[PDB]
Amino acid sequence: DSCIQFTRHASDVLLNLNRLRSRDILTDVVIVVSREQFRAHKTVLMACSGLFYSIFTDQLKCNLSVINLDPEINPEGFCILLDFMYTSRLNLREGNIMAVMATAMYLQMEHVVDTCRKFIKASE
Amino acid sequence: DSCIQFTRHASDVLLNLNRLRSRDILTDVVIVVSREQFRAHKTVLMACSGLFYSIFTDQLKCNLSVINLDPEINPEGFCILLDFMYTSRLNLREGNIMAVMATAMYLQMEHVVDTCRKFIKASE
Amino acid sequence: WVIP
Amino acid sequence: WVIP
Ligand SMILES: O=C1Cc2cc(Nc3ncnc(Cl)c3Cl)ccc2N1
Ligand SMILES: O=C1Cc2cc(Nc3ncnc(Cl)c3Cl)ccc2N1
Ligand SMILES: [Cl-]
Ligand SMILES: [Cl-]
Repeated sequence: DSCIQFTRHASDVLLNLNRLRSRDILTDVVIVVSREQFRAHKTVLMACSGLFYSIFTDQLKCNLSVINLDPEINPEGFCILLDFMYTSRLNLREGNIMAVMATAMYLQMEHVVDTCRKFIKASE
Repeated sequence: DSCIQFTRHASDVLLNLNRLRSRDILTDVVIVVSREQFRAHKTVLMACSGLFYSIFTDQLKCNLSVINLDPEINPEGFCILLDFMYTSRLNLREGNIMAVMATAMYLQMEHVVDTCRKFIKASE
Repeated sequence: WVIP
Repeated sequence: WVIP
């Protein structure tokens, strides 16, 4: 086509989706990770995660307002990945890298799994 | 903070939101523009438009499944702007620029209004 | 704005 | 990935 493109548009959209998440606006699901609860938008979760994409395209699960994750999932690892989904920024640290990588593998977030593998390999 | 950032994350999220829109997945509103109907995600519309942001933060309108736009709004202009919201690409042409600019002013999409003004000024 |  |  002969379209023009606004470079900062995708980043501006994601910034506003994060602002709606912070103010709890039009969030339509609560993700339960052991004792912890995280409110989010189903569309953003599907757009970022192979696991959520599979869950919310399922004819019965698409209508659930609560999703319970596997008890082995660490709430902090999930929180870090949820923040990444809404911001593009990953808070990866020596003390959380193992939990973040295991959570990213479970959530099917291949780019996160890739950088965790590289950061671990460098420390070996 | 000490976060790392994935450069293509925002663009990848927007690409997936557009794929969900094309397959009509988790769309929660129909925008009526005279005889034409457009299905979309309320969160994406709010993230892109000052008008939709105001409508869907309103305690009564947030629950509507149908929104009717002003009869002066051109369906093609709306279609072009909806495509822009989901892709960052604006199909701006001599034959549609006046309708696109008027629709962007109504929808409160200031960056689109800005480029339409500049393209018009250059042709004068 | 750019030419993509 | 980059340092933002
Ligand atoms: O590593 C990842 C990140 C990811 C996201 C999604 N999301 C979507 N993919 C295709 N079309 C659609 Cl419509 C969506 Cl929402 C699926 C798989 C994976 N894997
Ligand atoms: O030109 C534009 C594009 C636009 C988008 C929005 N959106 C939001 N702004 C602030 N926080 C939130 Cl939560 C959202 Cl969704 C509001 C005004 C405007 N004006
Ligand atoms: Cl990822
Ligand atoms: Cl805009």
